[PDB]
Amino acid sequence: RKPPKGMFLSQEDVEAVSANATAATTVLRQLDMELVSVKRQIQNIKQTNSALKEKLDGGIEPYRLPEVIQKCNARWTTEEQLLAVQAIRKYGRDFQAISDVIGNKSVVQVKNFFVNYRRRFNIDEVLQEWEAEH
Amino acid sequence: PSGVEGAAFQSRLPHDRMTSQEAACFPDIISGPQQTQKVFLFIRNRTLQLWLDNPKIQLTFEATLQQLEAPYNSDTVLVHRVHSYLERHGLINFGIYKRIKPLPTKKTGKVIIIGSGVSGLAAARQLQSFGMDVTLLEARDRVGGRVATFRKGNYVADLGAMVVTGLGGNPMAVVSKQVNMELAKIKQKCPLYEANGQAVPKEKDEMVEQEFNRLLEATSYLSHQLDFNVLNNKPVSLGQALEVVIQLQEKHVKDEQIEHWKKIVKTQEELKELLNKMVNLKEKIKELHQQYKEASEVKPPRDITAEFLVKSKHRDLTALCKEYDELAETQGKLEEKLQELEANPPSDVYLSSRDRQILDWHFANLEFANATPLSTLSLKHWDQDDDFEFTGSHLTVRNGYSCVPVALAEGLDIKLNTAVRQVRYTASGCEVIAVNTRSTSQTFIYKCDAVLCTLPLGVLKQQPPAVQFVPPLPEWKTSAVQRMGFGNLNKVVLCFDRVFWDPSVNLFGHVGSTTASRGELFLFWNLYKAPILLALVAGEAAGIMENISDDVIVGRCLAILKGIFGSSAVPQPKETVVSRWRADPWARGSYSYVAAGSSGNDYDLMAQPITPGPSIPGAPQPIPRLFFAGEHTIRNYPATVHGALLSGLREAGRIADQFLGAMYT
Ligand SMILES: Cc1cc2c(cc1C)N1[C@H](O)C[C@H](c3ccccc3)[C@]13C(=O)NC(=O)N=C3N2C[C@H](O)[C@H](O)[C@H](O)COP(=O)(O)OP(=O)(O)OC[C@H]1O[C@@H](n2cnc3c(N)ncnc32)[C@H](O)[C@@H]1O
Repeated sequence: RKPPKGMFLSQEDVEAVSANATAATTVLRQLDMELVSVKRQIQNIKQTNSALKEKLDGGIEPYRLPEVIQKCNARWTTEEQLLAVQAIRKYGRDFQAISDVIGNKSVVQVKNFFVNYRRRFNIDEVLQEWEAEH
Repeated sequence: PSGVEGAAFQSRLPHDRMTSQEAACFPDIISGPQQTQKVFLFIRNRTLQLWLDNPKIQLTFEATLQQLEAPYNSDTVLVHRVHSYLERHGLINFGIYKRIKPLPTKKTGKVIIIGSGVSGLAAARQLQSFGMDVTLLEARDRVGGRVATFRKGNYVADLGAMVVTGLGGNPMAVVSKQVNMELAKIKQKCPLYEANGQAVPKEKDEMVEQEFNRLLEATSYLSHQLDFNVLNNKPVSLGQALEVVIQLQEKHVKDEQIEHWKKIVKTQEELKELLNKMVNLKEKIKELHQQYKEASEVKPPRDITAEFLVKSKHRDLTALCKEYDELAETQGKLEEKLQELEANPPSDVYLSSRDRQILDWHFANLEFANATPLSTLSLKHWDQDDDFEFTGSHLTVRNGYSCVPVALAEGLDIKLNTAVRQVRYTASGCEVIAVNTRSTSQTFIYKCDAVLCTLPLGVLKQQPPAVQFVPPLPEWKTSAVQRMGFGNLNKVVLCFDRVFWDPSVNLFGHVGSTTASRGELFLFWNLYKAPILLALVAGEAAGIMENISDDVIVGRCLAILKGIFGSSAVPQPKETVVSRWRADPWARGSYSYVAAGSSGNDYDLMAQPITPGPSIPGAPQPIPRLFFAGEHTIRNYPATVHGALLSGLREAGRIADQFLGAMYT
């Protein structure tokens, strides 16, 4: 009830090949043509990808900046608070971004700032301002 | 199988069960208690064993009862009934053996047998043994018909039958003990040589053969499971099925090549999208770097808005740099994924030009066995007789197969050079009109009670007919004759003075250039004592080569051999013989095959006797008068010598039963 292991036979394929005296040749020819159609399509995209790879020569090395690793301070200086306010205005709720902008404040210290200086720094207004422009 | 069970197996009978034939003669036993059936089976099996252990002497009823132990030897009538049944059906006391009870001088009934081939000879010996007057009419100047052996000096080579197929269950095993048959095993090692003359390496030989078997197995699936047996109102042939399977395999090779590319283009397009993303990201990174630089130019001290920038741009540039690295990481994965696919293509072709040529040899070999092009074979029934094959290795008659018929002809009334022209059968008897083949004007009339026709199917197929039947044969008989296939195959005997071939090799093949000529001298046999090489012509080539002269045929044979063993190693043959079975008026082909549109039932129809109408209107239903034997009349063993032999035994029993009565029933 099974063809030999590796052999391929199906009711659909048998009917399609024995439909007429030239169906067998027609089926094989249409598959042969479809192979050339895909082979030339490969070299076409291979040429397209090769050109795009040249536009990436050098990578992003001349645009790489060194990492300014500084000690994480617990106290907030006037300047640091002002950096936060503008970060909240530009990033919204992305605590990670805000923290990276300041440099010396952890992700938790940022969240604490949101609650501690909520009223005084009109964070409610700043947050809705960000929503109006994303 | 051993003991009494071996005897049943050697007689093609089940040891633990009664056959339909036995049921008909012993209805009282098969319908009765199980115990009685076992008593019958034992007596039957033992009697067979006694005859088989010593087939050179007649096994009489008295001798059988004498060698039986209690309680089986108590019922003397049951033993007699079993013994007579076996004798009448030729299961015991057949062939050539020493007669203990000399043939009674007074004969009963007259029988004319047409043809003195194996089927005709077997039946004649039996009919004579039963006490009937038997005369054989043979057209040729010799006996054996399709068992023809070329003999000149020490050169011996068969032009007709040559192979005995296994001894387990074969009636030829008994014959080989009665006749001086020099049987030799056939070494199955067959090296192949391409058109150029160079051998085919083991790797290719095994790969193609495995594929050949896989292709045949596939056609079976296509027949039994997919029911692809009729196409355009025509029965499907083995060739058509094979063609379809090959084409579908070529199709798969191509549905896999396409798939493998299509996987490349999909990944290739994934690279396109990723590269476009990377290029545009590199642009934004270039832009932000310039903005950061301009912002950094604003020297400290500076207001917090200027300080927000720079730091804000630093963060944005760092974030976008991470994105590029992750995208470049994906580029490396896709790039190598494409290198893997490009290094792992599927198969380019199903079978190369070289592969197809070697495959064509295997098809030619199959065309040889069936003595017909594969496009004529019935897909559904070409292998209907496979379940009845004998166990054991195939052998060859080293002293020529003709020893069998010549031996079976001893003591028989055979009229050679007598070509039957007309067969007349009526309610009161039969008359056969025959002529002298040397001088056609001389006419002979033979009157008889019954006629056993063993004419080859090819002769029966003749149009206009060579042998006229009066009255004409019924439509059911003629339609079978027309449906049944009668193939052809020829042999070229090459006699040399020295051995230039491999002596340890029994046979080697020649791979033809095209599919059309695949069966043209594709196989060479080395089985005889004297330095003889036998070439085979099969398939579509068989019929065509018959119109080609001997000289040209021998030339091609030498050309092939020269290309294999060396141009100087092959000397001009001292003797050459070429068979032409199709042109032969007394054969009109080699043997029957299951043609498309036919079935195993046609063989049964060929075996059915003909009963003439009454001479006087209102007279009782007459006796069957015309009987048929021959290879084409035995469904389970056609196209063989054993089959012919067995068909003769069948008719002899049927005729005797009809004209001498059956006391055992
Ligand atoms: C021609 C031929 C035949 C074979 C073979 C090769 C050739 C070239 N070989 C091949 O090598 C392969 C084939 C084979 C091999 C392995 C397994 C199965 C088969 C083989 C073979 O070796 N082994 C075998 O068992 N049978 C073969 N055979 C087939 C057997 O030889 C036959 O099946 C068997 O011998 C036929 O016996 P038969 O009694 O049924 O038919 P004939 O022997 O033709 O008898 C008819 C007689 O009527 C006569 N006749 C014709 N018209 C007449 C007329 N008008 N009046 C009077 N007589 C007439 C004919 O002259 C002839 O004597």
